[PDB]
Amino acid sequence: RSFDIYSRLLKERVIFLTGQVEDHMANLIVAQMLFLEAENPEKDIYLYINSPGGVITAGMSIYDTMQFIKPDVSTICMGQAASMGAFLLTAGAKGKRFCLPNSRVMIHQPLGGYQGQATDIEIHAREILKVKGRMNELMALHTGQSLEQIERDTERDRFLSAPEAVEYGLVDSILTHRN
Amino acid sequence: RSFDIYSRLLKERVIFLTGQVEDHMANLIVAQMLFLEAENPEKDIYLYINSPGGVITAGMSIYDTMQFIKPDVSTICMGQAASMGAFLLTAGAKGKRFCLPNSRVMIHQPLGGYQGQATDIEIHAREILKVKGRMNELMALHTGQSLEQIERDTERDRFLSAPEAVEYGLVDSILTHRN
Amino acid sequence: RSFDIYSRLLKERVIFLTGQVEDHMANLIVAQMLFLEAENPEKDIYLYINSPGGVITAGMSIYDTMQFIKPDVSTICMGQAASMGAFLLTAGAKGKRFCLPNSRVMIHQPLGGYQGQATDIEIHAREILKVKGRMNELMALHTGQSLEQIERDTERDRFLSAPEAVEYGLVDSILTHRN
Amino acid sequence: RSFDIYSRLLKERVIFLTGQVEDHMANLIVAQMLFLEAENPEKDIYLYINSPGGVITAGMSIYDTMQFIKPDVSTICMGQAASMGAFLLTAGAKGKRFCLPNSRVMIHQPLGGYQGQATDIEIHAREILKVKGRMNELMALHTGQSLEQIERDTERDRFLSAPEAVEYGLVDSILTHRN
Amino acid sequence: RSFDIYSRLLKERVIFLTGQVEDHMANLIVAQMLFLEAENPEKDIYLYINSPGGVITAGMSIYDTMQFIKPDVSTICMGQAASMGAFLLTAGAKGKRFCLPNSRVMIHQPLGGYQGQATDIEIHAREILKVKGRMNELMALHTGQSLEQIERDTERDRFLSAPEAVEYGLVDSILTHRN
Amino acid sequence: RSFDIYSRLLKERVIFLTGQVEDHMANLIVAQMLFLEAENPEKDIYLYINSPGGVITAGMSIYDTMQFIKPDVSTICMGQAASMGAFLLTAGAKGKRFCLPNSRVMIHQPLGGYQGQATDIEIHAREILKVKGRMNELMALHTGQSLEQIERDTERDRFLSAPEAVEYGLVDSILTHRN
Repeated sequence: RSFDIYSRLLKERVIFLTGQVEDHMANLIVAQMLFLEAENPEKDIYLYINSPGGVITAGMSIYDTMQFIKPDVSTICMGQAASMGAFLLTAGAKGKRFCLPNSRVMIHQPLGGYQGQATDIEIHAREILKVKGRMNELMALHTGQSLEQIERDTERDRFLSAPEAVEYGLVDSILTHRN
Repeated sequence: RSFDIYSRLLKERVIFLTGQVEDHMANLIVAQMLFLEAENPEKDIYLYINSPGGVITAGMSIYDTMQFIKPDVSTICMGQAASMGAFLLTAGAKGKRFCLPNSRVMIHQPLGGYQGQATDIEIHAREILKVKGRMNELMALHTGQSLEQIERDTERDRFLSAPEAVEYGLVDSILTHRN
Repeated sequence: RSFDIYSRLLKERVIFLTGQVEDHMANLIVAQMLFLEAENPEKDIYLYINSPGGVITAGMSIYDTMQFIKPDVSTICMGQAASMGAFLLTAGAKGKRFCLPNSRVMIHQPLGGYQGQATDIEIHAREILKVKGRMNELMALHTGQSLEQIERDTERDRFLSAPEAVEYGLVDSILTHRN
Repeated sequence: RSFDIYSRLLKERVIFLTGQVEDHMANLIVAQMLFLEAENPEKDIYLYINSPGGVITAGMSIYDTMQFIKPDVSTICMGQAASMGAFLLTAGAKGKRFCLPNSRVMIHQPLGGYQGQATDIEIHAREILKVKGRMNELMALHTGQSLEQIERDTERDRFLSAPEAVEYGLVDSILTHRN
Repeated sequence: RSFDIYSRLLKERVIFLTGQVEDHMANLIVAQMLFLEAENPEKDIYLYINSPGGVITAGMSIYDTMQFIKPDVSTICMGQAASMGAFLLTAGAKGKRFCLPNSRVMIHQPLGGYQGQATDIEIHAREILKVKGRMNELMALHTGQSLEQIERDTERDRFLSAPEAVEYGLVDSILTHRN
Repeated sequence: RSFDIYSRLLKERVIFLTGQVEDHMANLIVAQMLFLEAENPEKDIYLYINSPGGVITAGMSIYDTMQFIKPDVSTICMGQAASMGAFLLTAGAKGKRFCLPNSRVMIHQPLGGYQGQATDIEIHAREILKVKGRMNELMALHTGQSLEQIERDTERDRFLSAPEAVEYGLVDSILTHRN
């Protein structure tokens, strides 16, 4: 009886990624993902996305589980998919990634901040550059775009309307009307 | 006079570097150095030091005014001299860098931190790393140790009583009783 | 009687720009300059700089006084001259601007933050791009660089050594040892 | 003497209007004007201005004191003059109002707000509106522009470089070099 | 007389690098630079570049020749500057390098080949790797970019319009109209 | 004298572009172009064109040189001017471009080819397209035709006789008898 709306939508194999991406909320998407694999490792899974990004590693826990699990993971971004939100979005299974008409996307680069000794600082700094780069490769690969474009387009906050994210390979098309 | 105690002591060409180093206290110190040099380009200046360290750039505005002014600068560490404060101490006029018997010096590497994009984390990371290099050099200089000995013994916090101070090159001799 | 040490240095036509730039410290530095010009409109004036930057409107209060008064204004950098700090250091009389041996300079672009309606947001962004524009020109003027190279060089935090400072044409030479 | 640099410059008939505008800082300038008028009501009083604006009644106490006293009050703008600061800068004796080269101006409309019953909200709403009407009238009068061009440009924040400020008739000329 | 047209422009110190870069034409270009330095070692030398590149050692005799002669070699690119062409284009005197409005640059890595025993092949794959490293370094120096950035960017042919060349740091600006 | 007919007609400031456009013939044209401006930058230059086209870059080195030297460059098609011959023709000084009575002009898009890996084929196709656009823009720009109109007209070879050329905006008029 729509006792719990989301639990109910989990029976249509739909999952919601909303807001701040961080460990726990991420973990709750993983746990859903896995649960759906088992309930049926053959049917498609739905990941709706309206988020501004967040802690990356947490963000990556979702990503790897989207690949790891048997079923294809379709993604539909509504409202906004930014930074890490844009990533998991374009990480949907090819041909199954969407954008509602006025949703909007944003890309940019790994953000961070360490504090301590010079020695330690080079350590964590070298690390963020590696991640900055991997994230760029994994993005080059899901978008079909060169490492040059990503690198340039992601050095600074960059926005895309629904048409443009399609035109960029980020999502495959625009769902305008449930026909 | 005893109207203002730090003033009278100044007439003897004696300056105090107390507590943390930061732009303003450093500045007051730099003016006293400029002023005293203009009181007598040839008369040896005395600077006691009881500091736990502080802002590099700020300390470094003291050091450069130190190696710049016509006069010689004798430094007397007391209580303690740490980080930047160890630097300036072992940076006094060769042959006029002391320590009281129970004061203690402590050296180490530079501290720091930055928040922002990977790209900027980098700019700011290369810098402190450079800033680190120059620091080990001057230390290498004014002390006698090789760069290497310095580079190696500064990674971590290192304590030194006045004896070891001397045995290191930081201070030349150990005051005990005046005569 | 060498009461306020800064008064004493002021009688020596010497002026100190320490710390964050803001209307009041700036108002104080500007008043010092006028008074000095009044004392003797022909003699040089010395401006020591060790600032991390600050407010542009307040820094420009200084910039325009420097250029306004008859007395040439020699600038010397100890510790650091960053952002508006560096802009003022280079804003000195050509030929009389210096960098202590281990001071370090830093340049970048205008920073801002506004909150409001799209319409007002545009009046302000537009405005800061002009300020960013007029800024980069003044910088190209004082350093002998092309406007082209200035902007392209200030988009992100750029650090400069004293050697690089002089080489960039940001300061004519490095004050070394008294003479 | 120089034990107080602003008292000294005051003796040369210079008054500094710096920072936020408000009763006490305003009342000090009002007092310095009545003072300067007393030492001689013939020589021009010079009021520098580096303000972001502030309280309207507090600005109006300076405005009125200015027109009242006999000495022509000449205004010079440094850094910036926004809102009430733009208004005071222009209420300066015609022929004697200046902007330094890179000082930027800013006009807009009155800010305010009430809280309580409707009858009171109306009473104060009416009052701020009557205050707005006299302000544009005065601005019109002093800058010599149509009360409509003024009613118009003050609706939203509006920036003026030093030259446009001359074109607009806000100031009379630009001060560049002492000659 | 306009008997030989290039022999004529050579008197205006203009030198053309056209087509395939290979030992003999390269040697002709070097000889003109040496000859120009003999005539007047103070005056600049303009090198017009229109080339798809060519042999590395052939080009390096020009590179070093450029850096060795007293005159600053100013480089102007027309048509295109690819591979060894983009390289010599950027090795021109800092501040004096340009791209006609519609010239285009391409950068990439060394190309080569060997036939032989496994032991000979290893000496050669090692070597082309050392050449690879010096070019990236020399490219890093000359463009101002960082090593890894240059490496990362050259792995595959990269096109760059003149504006992108100016941004990237290969050339200093775009020549459009003689004035 | 008529020892070298081409050199002799160079004195009447005449230049011929005969045959396929390739780097070398292009260079000889650019150099004669620079040479003439150098002899007198005010008098017009006459570039006769009878070519079928050629290497785009080779052509552009010529284009940019035409727009760059001060001398105005009058273009005169004889026989025929297609592809890059068409482009350089309609690229001469507005008002000073012609067409002998029975000249024939042909226009169309870029030709090209590449062999290699999917990745590298992408980069090169991406490039001949950036070029096409730019080439079109420039055609629009010089014939005042709609940008879209040129895109259309240049999808497939389109022959234009002299009148049609004049009309299409490629050349201004037609020369039939030397009056």
